[PDB]
Amino acid sequence: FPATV
Amino acid sequence: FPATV
Amino acid sequence: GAMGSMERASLIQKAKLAEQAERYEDMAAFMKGAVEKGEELSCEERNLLSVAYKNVVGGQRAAWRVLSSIEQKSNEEGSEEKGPEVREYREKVETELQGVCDTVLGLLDSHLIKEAGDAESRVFYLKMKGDYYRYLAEVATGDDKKRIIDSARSAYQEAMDISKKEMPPTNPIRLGLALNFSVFHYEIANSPEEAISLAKTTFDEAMADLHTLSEDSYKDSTLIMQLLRDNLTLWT
Amino acid sequence: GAMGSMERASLIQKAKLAEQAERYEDMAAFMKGAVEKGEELSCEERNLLSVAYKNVVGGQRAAWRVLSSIEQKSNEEGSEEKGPEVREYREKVETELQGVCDTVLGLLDSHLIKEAGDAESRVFYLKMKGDYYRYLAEVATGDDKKRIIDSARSAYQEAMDISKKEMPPTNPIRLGLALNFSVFHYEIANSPEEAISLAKTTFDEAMADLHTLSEDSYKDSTLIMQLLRDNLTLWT
Ligand SMILES: *CC(=O)NCC1CCN(C(=O)C2(Nc3ccc(Cl)cc3)CCCCC2)CC1
Ligand SMILES: *CC(=O)NCC1CCN(C(=O)C2(Nc3ccc(Cl)cc3)CCCCC2)CC1
Ligand SMILES: [Mg+2]
Ligand SMILES: [Mg+2]
Ligand SMILES: [Mg+2]
Ligand SMILES: [Mg+2]
Ligand SMILES: [Mg+2]
Ligand SMILES: [Mg+2]
Repeated sequence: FPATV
Repeated sequence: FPATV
Repeated sequence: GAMGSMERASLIQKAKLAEQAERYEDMAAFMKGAVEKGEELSCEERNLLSVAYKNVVGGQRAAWRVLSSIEQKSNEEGSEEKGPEVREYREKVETELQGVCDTVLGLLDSHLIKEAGDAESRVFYLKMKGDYYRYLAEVATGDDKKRIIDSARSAYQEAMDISKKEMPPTNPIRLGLALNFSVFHYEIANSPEEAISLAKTTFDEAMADLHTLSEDSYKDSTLIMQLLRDNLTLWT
Repeated sequence: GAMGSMERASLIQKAKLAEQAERYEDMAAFMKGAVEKGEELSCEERNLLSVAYKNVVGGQRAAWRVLSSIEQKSNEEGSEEKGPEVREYREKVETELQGVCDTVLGLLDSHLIKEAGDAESRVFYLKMKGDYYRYLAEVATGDDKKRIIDSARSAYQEAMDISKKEMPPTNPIRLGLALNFSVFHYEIANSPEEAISLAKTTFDEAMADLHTLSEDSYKDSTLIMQLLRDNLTLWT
């Protein structure tokens, strides 16, 4: 799962 | 903190 | 009961799904619903009940400790007065914790313990009763603190008496009970020598019984024995 | 509003305590109460709001994924029929997630976005609006899925247009917006080339602006730039 902020 | 189960 | 319309088997199935999803509040509510169907619990079901509430109250206890530490610091010399908020929020978490403990104790009293006739079930539930009175004792500061502590002690002691009569020294329930009663002595009853004696005797008696066990039973028993040793290393 | 009787400042103080205790549901409720006082939020307060709901919905999303995976497996060929429980419980978690998303979107619509006139606040809130429509899109399967996706896209796009006009390429809000809009393209809009182009262009334009920054601003910006690079490595 890709990075988000 | 000591171990409990 | 918000779970009153769900099938017992469906509640147990959803408790297992909730565990897999680490949704422990849901897990606990499902298992409370299952208990309230009124049938005795199997071993697997007893484990689901205990895992659920252990995780819920464990998180509450961790939060209470963080907040109590901040509150203690706020009342040191030279600390800036910051109003009632830290106390208020510690009290909020505390009340929620006490509510969870009262819920579990209520399930044990109505009516799990009285219907539990086999040693393994009765000891397991009495251990839980000692555990949840112990968590109440951790936050108790008033008129009933001594009575709460004695309620924990009494439940643990009844469990201990049954376990020594009816289970082998390596039985994981007997071991886990002793582990937790030893912590009760150290952390709640101000009895570190009793805590150490209980942990050491439990460990040594279990060591001498390992030869009777299968490989899988040996793995179960030695895991808890290592927890006894871990505590002894902390305390000595 | 259950927080309607608590002072704004006390709600903010308790949100910070809740964060320290990792009580994110409480944190979110305190910050919802603070928003509903009607005053604009400072930068620190915007961060508290976003951290709270990010953690709440992040846990819901993780649980939904576990349950959706179990449900998918249950509908493979040769899987034993186990009744409605997996679907029911996935639906329960899904509905709770949708409720949290609707709550956050409600705060943004009533009335955080319309009162936000500075670029940093307006972009931050529009990014949040894109994020919570994106989480709704992750679980959407019906008539409105396309409209939910377009609502996310529209909010992100407005935020992007403001950020490119009004903030430097290293601004952490601009970087975080681009990171998340890029993920939107990859995971929601079925547009991996757009996702890669956006992440790469954002990274390169930020690289060329690092020379203008202090040591502390450099640390902030390069942390998010590494997240852009991490995603690019995943996708290429
Ligand atoms: C139905 C029943 O008899 N349950 C007792 C199991 C014994 C094996 N076991 C464990 O060893 C661990 N947990 C517990 C929990 C409660 C008690 Cl009284 C003993 C042991 C030990 C710690 C790690 C998790 C399993 C599970 C329960
Ligand atoms: C009030 C305000 O301007 N907040 C933006 C801050 C920028 C610095 N920062 C971060 O770098 C981290 N979190 C976020 C969150 C949202 C956005 Cl749009 C950007 C960055 C980056 C990930 C690790 C936590 C801090 C906090 C917010
Ligand atoms: Mg039935
Ligand atoms: Mg109190
Ligand atoms: Mg003795
Ligand atoms: Mg006021
Ligand atoms: Mg649905
Ligand atoms: Mg472009």
